[PDB]
Amino acid sequence: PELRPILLVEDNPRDLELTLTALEKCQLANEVVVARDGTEALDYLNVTGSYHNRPGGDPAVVLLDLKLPKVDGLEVLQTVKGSDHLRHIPVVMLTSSREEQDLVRSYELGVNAFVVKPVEFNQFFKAIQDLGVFWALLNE
Amino acid sequence: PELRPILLVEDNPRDLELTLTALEKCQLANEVVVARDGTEALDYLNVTGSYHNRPGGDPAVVLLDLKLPKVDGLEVLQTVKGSDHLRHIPVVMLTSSREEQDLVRSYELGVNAFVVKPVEFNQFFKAIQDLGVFWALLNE
Ligand SMILES: [Mg+2]
Ligand SMILES: [Mg+2]
Repeated sequence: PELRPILLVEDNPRDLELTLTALEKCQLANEVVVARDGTEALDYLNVTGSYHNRPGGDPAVVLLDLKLPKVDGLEVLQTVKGSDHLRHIPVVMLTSSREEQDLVRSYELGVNAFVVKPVEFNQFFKAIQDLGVFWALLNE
Repeated sequence: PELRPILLVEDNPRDLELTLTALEKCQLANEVVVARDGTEALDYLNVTGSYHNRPGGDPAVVLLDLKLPKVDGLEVLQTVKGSDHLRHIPVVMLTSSREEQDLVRSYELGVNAFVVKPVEFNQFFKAIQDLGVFWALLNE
């Protein structure tokens, strides 16, 4: 079967570069698609805006930075979680502090996967584990 | 592409069960094939003994318990590393103590991946990382 993309949603240019590098350097094979705000993220997930008739399919996981312009990360989260056609898509929240996580947990949106930036593979894989996502070793 | 099997080489019945359970519980998709001593391991890798004309292909990784009867783990390691047709296969050494690792490192066999038993996913994934093995998230 074909690998599905990772959706990385991130507004900070440096956080973007760091996370992309971390994912590459841990030899994750899935291609990463980048959204820079909540608008871009939801357009991707719903195959519209710039992404109309894009290579369809849901991402393997969404890495969702919490604070975004235009449409906030929490909004993206609420829309994925509250939508019938999206709620199955696994979401890892990216935050700058552990305390931002406490706030997110208070919203009771059933998020169990968090990574505190900078993203590194130990915390990333733990989030994968927290999500119950299946993973595989490749021979390539 | 088809996923390749994990080869787990383990003589202790309880260590076998624990490791199998850990691999299942971290949602690793690759099937696990079990060898119980160095003889069984090398037969598998060379597609002979019980494994003649088996579904061919090299494993994605070999998880190799260090002490085995008949043919010792170190022997299996030396044979994989010193053989032209096997040396590309990634090997994680399983040990009972960190000190067993120091001995293995003294043999200068280019092993960078170790897990101390009981196997758990954090140490397992770190070994995957130490080996430079590619990995993927599945949608299943
Ligand atoms: Mg942000
Ligand atoms: Mg043993």
